[PDB]
Amino acid sequence: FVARSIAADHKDLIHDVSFDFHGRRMATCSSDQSVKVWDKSESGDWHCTASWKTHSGSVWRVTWAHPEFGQVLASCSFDRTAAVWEEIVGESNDKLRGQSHWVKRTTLVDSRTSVTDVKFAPKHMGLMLATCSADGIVRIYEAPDVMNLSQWSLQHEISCKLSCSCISWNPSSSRAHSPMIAVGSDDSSPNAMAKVQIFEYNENTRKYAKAETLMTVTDPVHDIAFAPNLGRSFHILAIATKDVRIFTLKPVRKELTSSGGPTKFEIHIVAQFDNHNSQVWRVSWNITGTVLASSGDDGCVRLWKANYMDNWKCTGILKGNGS
Amino acid sequence: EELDGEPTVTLIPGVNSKKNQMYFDWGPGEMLVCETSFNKKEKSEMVPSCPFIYIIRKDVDVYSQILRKLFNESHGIFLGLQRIDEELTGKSRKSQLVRVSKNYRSVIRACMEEMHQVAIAAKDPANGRQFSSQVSILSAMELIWNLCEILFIEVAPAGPLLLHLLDWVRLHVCEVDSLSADVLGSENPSKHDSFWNLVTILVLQGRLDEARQMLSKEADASPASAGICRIMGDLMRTMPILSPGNTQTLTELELKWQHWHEECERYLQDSTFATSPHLESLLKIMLGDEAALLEQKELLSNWYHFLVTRLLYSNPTVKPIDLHYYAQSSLDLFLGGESSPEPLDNILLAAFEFDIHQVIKECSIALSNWWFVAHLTDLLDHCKLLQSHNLYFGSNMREFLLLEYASGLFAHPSLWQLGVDYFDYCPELGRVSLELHIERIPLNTEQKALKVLRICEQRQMTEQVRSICKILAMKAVRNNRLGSALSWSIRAKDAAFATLVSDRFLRDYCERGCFSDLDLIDNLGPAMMLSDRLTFLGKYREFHRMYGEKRFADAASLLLSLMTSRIAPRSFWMTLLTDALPLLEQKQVIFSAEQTYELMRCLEDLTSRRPVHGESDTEQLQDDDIETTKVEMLRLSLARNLARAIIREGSLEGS
Amino acid sequence: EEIYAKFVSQKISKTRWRPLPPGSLQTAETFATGSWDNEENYISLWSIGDFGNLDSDGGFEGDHQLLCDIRHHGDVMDLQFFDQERIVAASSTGCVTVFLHHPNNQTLSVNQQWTTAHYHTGPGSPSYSSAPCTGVVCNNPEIVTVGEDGRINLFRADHKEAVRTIDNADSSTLHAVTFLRTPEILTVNSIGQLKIWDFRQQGNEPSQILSLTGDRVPLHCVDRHPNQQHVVATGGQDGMLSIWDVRQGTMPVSLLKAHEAEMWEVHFHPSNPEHLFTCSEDGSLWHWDASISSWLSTDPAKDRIEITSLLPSRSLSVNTLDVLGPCLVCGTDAEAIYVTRHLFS
Amino acid sequence: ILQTVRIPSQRQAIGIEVELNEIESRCEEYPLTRAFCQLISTLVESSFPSNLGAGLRPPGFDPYLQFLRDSVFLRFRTRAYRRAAEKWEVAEVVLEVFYKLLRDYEPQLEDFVDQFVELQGEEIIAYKPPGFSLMYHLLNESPMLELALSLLEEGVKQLDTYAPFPGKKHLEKAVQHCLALLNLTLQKENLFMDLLRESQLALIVCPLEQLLQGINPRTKKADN
Repeated sequence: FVARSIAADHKDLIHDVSFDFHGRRMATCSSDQSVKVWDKSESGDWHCTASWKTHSGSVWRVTWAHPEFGQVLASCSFDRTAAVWEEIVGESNDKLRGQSHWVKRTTLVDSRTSVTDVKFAPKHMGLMLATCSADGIVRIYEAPDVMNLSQWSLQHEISCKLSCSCISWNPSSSRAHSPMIAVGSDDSSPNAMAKVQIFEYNENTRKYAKAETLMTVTDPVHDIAFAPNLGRSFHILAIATKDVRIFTLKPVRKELTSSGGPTKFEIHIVAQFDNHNSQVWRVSWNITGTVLASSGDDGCVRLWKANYMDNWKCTGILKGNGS
Repeated sequence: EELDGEPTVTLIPGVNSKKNQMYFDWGPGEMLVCETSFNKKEKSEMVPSCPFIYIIRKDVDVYSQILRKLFNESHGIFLGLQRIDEELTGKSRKSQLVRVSKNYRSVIRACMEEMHQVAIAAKDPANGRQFSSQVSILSAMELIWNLCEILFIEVAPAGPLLLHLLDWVRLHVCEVDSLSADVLGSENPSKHDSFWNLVTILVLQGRLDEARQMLSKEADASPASAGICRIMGDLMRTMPILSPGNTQTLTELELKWQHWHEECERYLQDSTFATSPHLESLLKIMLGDEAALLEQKELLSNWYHFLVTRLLYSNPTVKPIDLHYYAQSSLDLFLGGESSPEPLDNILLAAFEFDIHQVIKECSIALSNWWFVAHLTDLLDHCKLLQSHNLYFGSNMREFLLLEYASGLFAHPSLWQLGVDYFDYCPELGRVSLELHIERIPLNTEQKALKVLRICEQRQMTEQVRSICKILAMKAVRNNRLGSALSWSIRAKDAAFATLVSDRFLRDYCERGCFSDLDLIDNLGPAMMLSDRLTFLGKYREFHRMYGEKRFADAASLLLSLMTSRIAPRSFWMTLLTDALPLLEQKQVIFSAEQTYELMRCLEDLTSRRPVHGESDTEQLQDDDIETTKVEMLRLSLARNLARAIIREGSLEGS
Repeated sequence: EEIYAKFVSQKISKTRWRPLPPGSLQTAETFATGSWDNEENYISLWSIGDFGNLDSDGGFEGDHQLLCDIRHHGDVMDLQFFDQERIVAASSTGCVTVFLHHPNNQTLSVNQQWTTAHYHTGPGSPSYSSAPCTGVVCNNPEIVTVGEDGRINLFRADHKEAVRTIDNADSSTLHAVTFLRTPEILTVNSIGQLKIWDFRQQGNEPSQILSLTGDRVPLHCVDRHPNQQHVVATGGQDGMLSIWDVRQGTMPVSLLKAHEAEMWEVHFHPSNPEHLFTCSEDGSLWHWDASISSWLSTDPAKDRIEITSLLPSRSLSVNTLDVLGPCLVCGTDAEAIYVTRHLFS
Repeated sequence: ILQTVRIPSQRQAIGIEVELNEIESRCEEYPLTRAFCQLISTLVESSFPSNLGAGLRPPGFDPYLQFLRDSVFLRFRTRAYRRAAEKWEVAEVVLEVFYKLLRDYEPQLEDFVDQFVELQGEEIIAYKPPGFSLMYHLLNESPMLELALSLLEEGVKQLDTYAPFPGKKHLEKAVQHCLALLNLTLQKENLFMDLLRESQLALIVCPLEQLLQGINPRTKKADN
């Protein structure tokens, strides 16, 4: 695979990286308390266009909104906060030298503990944002306007009753599955027999009901991702733990006698891969949900795909040489 | 089964995998990677390493500048193939699919020979080797395609199959014609050291009247051998080769070739050639002697030329359903059991076993680009031979390959347009694969975004049309280009966005005394009705389109309708009251008594909401000098119109 | 006769002929192109290959030979010659660049550049945002350009600054521009209007406006008849062709259907202007013959316009054309160019 | 008053070539162009100077013939007319000028020689005789021959009704001058075709005997 490279000049450990929706911009965040934005030229280069302090803690993620909401970023922190940022044309004030044209429009503060992950929602819901934290809660916020990004109503507190490490929204634009969010847990206790939990917005009760819990994931979880839906009658879910896992979640059709309750799933494991010989620290999907990537303590990003028989295998190993 | 080797290992420079963890994310053709190391100086004088970000593009070939010729020409040929009729009878259609195959071969050839001249023109031997490597890949593609064409598309019958396989070797083992030029260009062709090697190689390619003409230069130079060289050359004219214009049976060819063999071996028993061992070897070769043919291995550059030689001199009536055994047995004898076969040998063997699915599998492992396998599998569904069987995810094997290839064209800045057509012929998953890519095309210009919108509007991708139009409306709102912002929110048909752009124009008016556009508000037409606030923007310009341009009772009832609506901003209600002063104090009563009460009802729900709070600051006084003057002129003019209205209205209840 | 297609492994957004020497008897020998939608876009000079010859060793030298190139920044939105050695181009970056050919070297260079000719603004700081420059027209020594910023600029090939700027001549995109007379231009927009501007006037507001009746058809291209300053042709978002006499009200005189899509260029023939040519996002290229000037007849079912598709098939989009004497060239999204030396045989 | 000297910077013409196309072609009545054709119609019979336009342009007549051929005649059928007769009143006064210019011209060998003239320091060929220009435009499949032969068709196609119609007498004259032009070609054709054979000039021309057998684009017979 052909590589270009960039010196990132973060003054401590980088914790995350994320692309814009077009792959024309990227964001990165660090223990130096900064976020940086880097933009891809009409010559094939990349340049650092903003590099500013975001928070008081170590920054644990960075994420973009969909561009029908313009140019908006979110970041989560060890100081127990999350923050929302807008890119503005022409505001940048020499009266306050060395501030960014990426302005903080709000700070969310309601988590009792470090905010471990943050994700914007599937755009068909609205301008919505989820965060999770080590108080064992996921929190969901809504902006009632797309311009007044200072104002965000906290609509849901979702109780995992185990610490939260990561979150994934379900990427179903199809109006035949209700809104869904999956949650992973860093909990090292032997008492909690499952470390992944799944919630469904149920119109009949108007709150995120706990539909399922993965009783085969006994082991701590570091990252979690639903696969983008090529029309499938079933969902696919990747998990990062002591090994890589790929689950299927196929909705059980309700009989016309099971009203008011959430849905339920015919659930399988399609794959479980030890091959990192080490823990797994991210899981992210290609745009069509046909290829998974995952990293570990083996210094390899490993690529995974279905063959024509839906037998999932490793297909590539991207690894450093140290020269 | 599939993927039972090691998973393809990319090495990243500088990155120190030997303990260091990594983070990554996915873009349209590139994946990011970043390393978790930061070197906080244990006292050594060295520069501390910053962390590094890496941009890892998909490996697959689409950025090679010459191969863009191959991608556009094979899109023209692919669209020429997806426009063939299925009722075209199995003689017209088979001839037309053989043309489509030979069209695709012509593009591989016309990209390879361009790249060969570019490899010669390469002013650095590093770059010349990078082009020469891709020339060998295009050669391997046209070698495999020429075989797959003969076996699966033209489907050569017993007899003609050997003619097809001789020129299959000849069109690729071009070494012989170059060596022919060196030998023939010399002052004495029969005394170039390679002359006898070339005479043998022409016989190994079955080029027997060309071999006769080389043997004539020994006969012209050597009056001692010339008589025997002419017996050899005349045996090279009695060989029964099949002629396509000739009405014979295979058994006739067979029985004539059996006489020719019984006559060639006869000249070996009377020892006719034991005065020149080269001519004695040529007789054994022409008799199908598998030992003498293996003594010629340093004149047989590959095992499949050895196979075709062995068929020419040992089985001229070979059939497709015999052929596997000769292919394997020729690979066995050429490799000898101390060498393994290369990936090309595994593909060519599977083609001689006729396993199209093993051929497709090993081509998907030996060739870096889906381009080959996708176009070959598409053409073999046009022949109806395939895993047109459904896969576990609904789509078929032709579709599964086209989806990875179309996603590979969307991974490049230009080729995404071709990638749309390569998604439209994928019936189970093509549309949804397109709908996940199409919103992610970089919209640098409104003109580029029109091409993408047109593609979505043609295909009725209506929430993606809304998305792209709102991305364009938000490009325009962040740049304050209110005419593009309104026109794109009108194409999106989003009433909240149309209200939000109206809630720029109505402030932009108060921030100036005038709008930043007029023609855009006048030419709203039927699209004015996309919200209440856009209807108010259009109708307050329409009130301002009676003030230079028309009359008064039309304007007054419009002004009161604008005011009494939930749509007029209350920071402008003092203005809309001031705008009534030139209509109230007219000699003609223009507002009725009933309408004058609603104007006062609006002045009261403005004034009865001032707070009674005291004392700080001094500079505030000098618009309350003016506000009280506004309010008193309004009380006085509204009371004066009301009195004139009651007298005019109550007299029309009294005659 | 037949038309000589060439793949060039870049989408061609624009093509233009090199202007011939006044009083020469040459055909059009040389053309220039600009590209779009690459990782790297370019501007290139080409000769028409010579189909008249073979020499002893049988080589086909009849290719459209590349003379020289230069790399661009952004997409090449519009392109025009300025004299017999200089070229002007627009950009998606809002830049405008003048280039120079070097016949003694076979190279291109920059001659002058306006890196911030077009740009969007914001609330109170000169941190401007990139606005695509959409069209360029030359009147040597003078040059005019339009863009997404709704700006009109007047530039000069002896001056570094703007000679005049007009910000917000529309609240929408301006697409194309032409000279009616030396100080007097016409522009087209996202609304479906023709706006006329006189640089002699000390206000920034338009000297005259024309439109369609109410419903909005964006107008992507414009040309003005070589022997009639008052006759204008425009192309729509729908594939309509509109002929205007700018002195006779607010509407077109003649309205014709030309394509099943967005029409990207329209041109009158530079010596034969009762002939017209057009290209489009419907994948076709057409010639029109009409020999009052026939373009201004209000009944094309009495007076003739006889109409020919020059391409033998529909390709990916045809973005551009140019026509000089008997020669015609076009450029496409099929990463390809099409050329003829002869249009009248 | 007709602009013979068109300046390379000048984007609009001047004189009657504007007034015909911007004033008369807006009124649908054509008094100025008909009076200009009548002015040239006298000034051919009192003759024109051979040096007409010298030093300002190449000498000779063809810039006036370009206006009458390419701006008047080839556009007389694409204009609209308030006077349904004036479509024929315009045809009479232009075909009269062409008839006179072919009546009084007799071919000579120097018509087939390219005479050069110095013009402001450059060497430029003179405008050939207006009768040579008329012979060359009638001895080819020209738009002028289309308009002549499809005037002879249009003439019979009115007359075979035997009816009265507006401007009839001007159509009968416009047919008379059209016949007399083709007859003057046939009466001078052989001399024009042999002076071309002696001079060896690189032109092509076809006998009018044979062009009259060309496929009429209206009826799609040889019916001229």
